[PDB]
Amino acid sequence: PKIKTVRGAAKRFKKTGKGGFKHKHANLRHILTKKATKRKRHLRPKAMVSKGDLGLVIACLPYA
Amino acid sequence: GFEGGQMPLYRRLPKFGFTSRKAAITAEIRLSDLAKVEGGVVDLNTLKAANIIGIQIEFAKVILAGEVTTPVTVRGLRVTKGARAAIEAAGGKIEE
Amino acid sequence: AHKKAGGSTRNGRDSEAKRLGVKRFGGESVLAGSIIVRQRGTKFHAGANVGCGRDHTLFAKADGKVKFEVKGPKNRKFISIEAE
Amino acid sequence: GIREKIKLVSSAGTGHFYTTTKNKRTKPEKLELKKFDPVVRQHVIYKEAKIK
RNA sequence: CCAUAGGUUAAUGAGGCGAACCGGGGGAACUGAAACAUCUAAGUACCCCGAGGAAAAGAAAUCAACCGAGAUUCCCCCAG
RNA sequence: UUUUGUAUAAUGGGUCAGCGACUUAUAUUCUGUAGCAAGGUUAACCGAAUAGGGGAGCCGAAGGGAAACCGAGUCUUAACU
RNA sequence: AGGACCGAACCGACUAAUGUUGAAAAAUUAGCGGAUGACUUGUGGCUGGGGGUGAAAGGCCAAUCAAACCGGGAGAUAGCU
RNA sequence: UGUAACGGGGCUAAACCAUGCACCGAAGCUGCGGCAGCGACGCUUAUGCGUUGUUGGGUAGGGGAGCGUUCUGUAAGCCUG
RNA sequence: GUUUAUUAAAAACACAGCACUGUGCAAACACGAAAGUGGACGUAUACGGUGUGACGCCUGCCCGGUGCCGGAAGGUUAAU
RNA sequence: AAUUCCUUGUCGGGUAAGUUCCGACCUGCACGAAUGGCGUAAUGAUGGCCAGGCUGUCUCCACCCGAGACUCAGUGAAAUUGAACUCGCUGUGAAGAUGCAGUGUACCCGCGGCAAGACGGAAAGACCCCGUGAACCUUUACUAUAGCUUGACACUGAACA
RNA sequence: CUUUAAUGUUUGAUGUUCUAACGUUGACCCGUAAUCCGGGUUGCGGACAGUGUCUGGUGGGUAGUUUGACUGGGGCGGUCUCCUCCUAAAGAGUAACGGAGGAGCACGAAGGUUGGCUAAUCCUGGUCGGACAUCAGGAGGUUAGUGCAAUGGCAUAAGCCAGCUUGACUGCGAGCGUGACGGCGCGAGCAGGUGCGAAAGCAGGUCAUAGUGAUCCGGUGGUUCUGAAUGGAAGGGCCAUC
Ligand SMILES: [Mg+2]
Ligand SMILES: [Mg+2]
Ligand SMILES: [Mg+2]
Ligand SMILES: [Mg+2]
Ligand SMILES: [Mg+2]
Ligand SMILES: [Mg+2]
Ligand SMILES: [Mg+2]
Ligand SMILES: [Mg+2]
Ligand SMILES: [Mg+2]
Ligand SMILES: [Mg+2]
Ligand SMILES: [Mg+2]
Ligand SMILES: [Mg+2]
Ligand SMILES: [Mg+2]
Ligand SMILES: [Mg+2]
Ligand SMILES: [Mg+2]
Ligand SMILES: [Mg+2]
Ligand SMILES: [Mg+2]
Ligand SMILES: [Mg+2]
Ligand SMILES: [Mg+2]
Ligand SMILES: [Mg+2]
Ligand SMILES: [Mg+2]
Ligand SMILES: [Mg+2]
Ligand SMILES: [Mg+2]
Ligand SMILES: [Mg+2]
Ligand SMILES: [Mg+2]
Ligand SMILES: [Mg+2]
Ligand SMILES: [Mg+2]
Ligand SMILES: [Mg+2]
Ligand SMILES: [Mg+2]
Ligand SMILES: [Mg+2]
Ligand SMILES: [Mg+2]
Ligand SMILES: [Mg+2]
Ligand SMILES: [Mg+2]
Ligand SMILES: [Mg+2]
Ligand SMILES: [Mg+2]
Ligand SMILES: [Mg+2]
Ligand SMILES: [Mg+2]
Ligand SMILES: [Mg+2]
Ligand SMILES: [Mg+2]
Ligand SMILES: [Mg+2]
Ligand SMILES: [Mg+2]
Ligand SMILES: [Mg+2]
Ligand SMILES: [Mg+2]
Ligand SMILES: [Mg+2]
Ligand SMILES: [Mg+2]
Ligand SMILES: [Mg+2]
Ligand SMILES: [Mg+2]
Ligand SMILES: [Mg+2]
Ligand SMILES: [Mg+2]
Ligand SMILES: [Mg+2]
Ligand SMILES: [Mg+2]
Ligand SMILES: [Mg+2]
Ligand SMILES: [Mg+2]
Ligand SMILES: [Mg+2]
Ligand SMILES: [Mg+2]
Ligand SMILES: [Mg+2]
Ligand SMILES: [Mg+2]
Ligand SMILES: [Mg+2]
Ligand SMILES: [Mg+2]
Ligand SMILES: [Mg+2]
Ligand SMILES: [Mg+2]
Ligand SMILES: [Mg+2]
Ligand SMILES: [Mg+2]
Ligand SMILES: [Mg+2]
Ligand SMILES: [Mg+2]
Ligand SMILES: [Mg+2]
Ligand SMILES: [Mg+2]
Ligand SMILES: [Mg+2]
Ligand SMILES: [Mg+2]
Ligand SMILES: [Mg+2]
Ligand SMILES: [Mg+2]
Ligand SMILES: [Mg+2]
Ligand SMILES: [Mg+2]
Ligand SMILES: [Mg+2]
Repeated sequence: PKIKTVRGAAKRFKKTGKGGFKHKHANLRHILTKKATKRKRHLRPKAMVSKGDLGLVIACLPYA
Repeated sequence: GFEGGQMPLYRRLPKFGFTSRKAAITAEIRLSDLAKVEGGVVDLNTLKAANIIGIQIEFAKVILAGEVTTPVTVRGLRVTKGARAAIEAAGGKIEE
Repeated sequence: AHKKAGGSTRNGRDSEAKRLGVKRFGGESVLAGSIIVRQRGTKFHAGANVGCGRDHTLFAKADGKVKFEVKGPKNRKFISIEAE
Repeated sequence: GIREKIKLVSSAGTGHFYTTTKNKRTKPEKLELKKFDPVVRQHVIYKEAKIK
């Protein structure tokens, strides 16, 4: 049978051109009045998944 | 994704975005695909007859990719700037 | 019967190591913005083309080689970037 | 944790707000500061409102 | 009181068995979740009822999208 | 065999003969190999039939963005050195 | 007269020894308790498993009981050997 | 438990200190012969052929190359009273 | 008298007796999806449950807690 | 004390001598009145103590009778078992050696006996720990629930105040 | 409009009686040769009760499960995150149920800037006045101070006064540090708009290092980004935030 996609990882990651995955940063959902604006400003943009944890992502997203 | 009992990355990380239903019915077109139609006119029904975009598609853009060597009337489709210049340079006629 | 069991230790704590020190030594070519020293106080001081951070971190404002030197009447240790 | 949190609403009509804290016991009077409004790109007086 | 219930005759039929498949009435737990209670397992196993050589469904108060298709069932895609 | 480590007085086996444990299916990735090559490939099914037909479809030659949308660029931003 | 007395049948099972791959998957030998009673026994019947029954020990329910047996779910699961 | 605190016999050096020359002593090294791996270089490669260095302990584990068994084709062939 | 058939026969269980409490009869209660049945072909001098355990002398203080019973003015409070 | 830790409490009795026993004291670690208190004749295959009789229980064993054991004939098991050409000592060493080192001693093979060792046999330790194992039991653990109970609507209506 | 007298119906509550539902494990008759059942006459009760759905309570009577780890064996005890010093062996880092201490905040000024200033303690003299208030001089020279623990810093003060103020700005960010990762940190400079200062310049919170909590789910404001026939809308997305 077909492999089933981990639907949480499909809602959390998007594949880029060269096969990497973009993701949203954490820590930007609440508790935001004590955080510096510099920190948040460096947390709004999407980041790439690191080389170490990219294998578990590919295992969870076999269908890209 | 099991990391021991540590919170895995796909659950540490937040969800984002939604899925556009209109993107499934949009398409992008090479300039090299313009010759594969017949009649020298390019519509949605012409591209679907040439098996290029698919049936459920209702919108299509033409993108500067590849190259065309023939005058082609484009009708009812969006065209990029470079595709407009390349079509009009190759003899095309973009209309609506 | 006999295992007079007991005790403890109010002294189990310690904090994490902050990885301070000198990141780039003398005669060592750096780019602008490169952290040279992380430190608590001004154990070192900023010379030419060297800025002092919020946490007394010494970073390079320009490119070139690191120069350690002792100046002033208080014999304080200054870090400067030679031009390159 | 007596220092409660509030928000500083723009008086420029925009719903823009900065969020911050205050001690409402010792400072009963409202906080009013002149802050930057990125929507209007001007410095405008913000006033204290409830964090809600 | 008529009546009706009831009784008796007579005629026709049924009854029970049997491998799977089918429709329906009820309906688990182990397990998995690295525990577990929502969830899963699974409308599964199992029990019961009924039928046929197949059954069931079935001839739009249906889809569609402003173009249109034209009962039901089955297969491949759509699409993990 | 398990172990830091066993002649170990740690486990297992009386011996012989026979059996006895990384498979299978479908998806997916990588490597090799072969075919075609900006194209490649068909499934069901038809067909008397391992042919041929069938290109429905799938992957690829474009990406960015949450998205509309733009498009070899795009997003961010009022705008980017 | 007696849930009276002594004591065989009958019912039971306090002690010791034997035996413990037994004669016997609980017995023999020598003693022991009750023995007209809340006795005992024959035949047939009834109560069914989270249920029965129990002068109550978690006792007994076919040499099996802190939840029988058999078949099935079922190749339960086993980060353990 | 039995000498039992040189391994023993035994030693007044066969002990200790100093100096020196010998010799023994390993699967170390050298010699002779053989196999294989990896690199050089050159040929005119049969893509491997001389020379050339160097390497060759090994669990878990990774990689490479093989033997043999049963069955199908080659095989109505070949061997076999 | 009874008991752990197969390591425990006892001070353990039971017992007559005592007390509390429920029960007015289609009884309480119990087995049963229910019908029904037992209680009981009995009717409070009866039946069920609980504790104690012949007999003799006795059984003292505490109702704050936890239960049960009785109350119904007020507060709170469900579906609707 | 079926309850008393300290405790063999202290005193007395009994005995040559008594951590037990009996009777007192009360300082009741931590009795106590129907999860009954204190007494109690009789009974008890009940627990503890004492005495008389009795005796191989013992001092301390001796002899005898029989059933086996032993020998012959006939039949004929079993558990166990890596292989055995299966000594002692001191030491070493997976830390308690038939098997190693050093040394001593020892002709080969049975039979009757004993049971010190073969960490002997039997039973994948029941103790202990562990397992994101199980089961049963408990409760003011959690979540449910049968059952009991409350009220609304329905089966369910008419009059009068 | 404030307060209702009449009449009637829409109607609830509380009684009052009734009978026709319903109940009868009361009597009698019949089916019947029958203590079941049904029908019939009738008596009593009577819209109560009792059953169905919903609903609140109770509910170990029953069922499914949970009941942490480290640990010089387990349990009991203690601990579990963050900061500072030592151990730590002169880069970083480095363990123990090793030795000692703290944090789970505060501040609308205790922030920014400009300008100015410089302590502790002791000595002498001096009304109340005293070991110790305030005052003057001298020694001293940071032995003080730093919002709080320790360490490192601090005179150009980062310490102390006053004036003006909101840079406790928004979008970005070369380049580095640190982590397995998630992530955390420093940051010149760029654009806009601002504050102080004559100006050069400084300011993207506090001398620094603790003062904290992922995701999901859900809430609030803004934004047409999306909007399942179409137009809206719901809902969702993004930004801010709880
Ligand atoms: Mg948010
Ligand atoms: Mg097509
Ligand atoms: Mg302990
Ligand atoms: Mg379970
Ligand atoms: Mg389950
Ligand atoms: Mg599970
Ligand atoms: Mg039909
Ligand atoms: Mg083994
Ligand atoms: Mg070991
Ligand atoms: Mg060895
Ligand atoms: Mg041995
Ligand atoms: Mg062995
Ligand atoms: Mg073992
Ligand atoms: Mg063995
Ligand atoms: Mg095999
Ligand atoms: Mg390939
Ligand atoms: Mg290829
Ligand atoms: Mg008698
Ligand atoms: Mg006998
Ligand atoms: Mg008798
Ligand atoms: Mg018990
Ligand atoms: Mg039995
Ligand atoms: Mg059972
Ligand atoms: Mg069970
Ligand atoms: Mg199963
Ligand atoms: Mg199995
Ligand atoms: Mg000796
Ligand atoms: Mg010499
Ligand atoms: Mg040699
Ligand atoms: Mg060699
Ligand atoms: Mg050689
Ligand atoms: Mg090798
Ligand atoms: Mg070698
Ligand atoms: Mg063959
Ligand atoms: Mg009995
Ligand atoms: Mg008996
Ligand atoms: Mg017994
Ligand atoms: Mg017995
Ligand atoms: Mg009855
Ligand atoms: Mg009793
Ligand atoms: Mg008593
Ligand atoms: Mg009393
Ligand atoms: Mg009380
Ligand atoms: Mg009370
Ligand atoms: Mg009450
Ligand atoms: Mg209330
Ligand atoms: Mg006591
Ligand atoms: Mg004692
Ligand atoms: Mg005495
Ligand atoms: Mg004695
Ligand atoms: Mg006494
Ligand atoms: Mg008592
Ligand atoms: Mg009492
Ligand atoms: Mg008796
Ligand atoms: Mg013989
Ligand atoms: Mg045998
Ligand atoms: Mg020996
Ligand atoms: Mg030894
Ligand atoms: Mg012998
Ligand atoms: Mg022996
Ligand atoms: Mg013997
Ligand atoms: Mg074991
Ligand atoms: Mg339970
Ligand atoms: Mg533990
Ligand atoms: Mg160091
Ligand atoms: Mg070092
Ligand atoms: Mg040292
Ligand atoms: Mg100043
Ligand atoms: Mg003075
Ligand atoms: Mg300051
Ligand atoms: Mg500070
Ligand atoms: Mg969650
Ligand atoms: Mg819109
Ligand atoms: Mg719409």
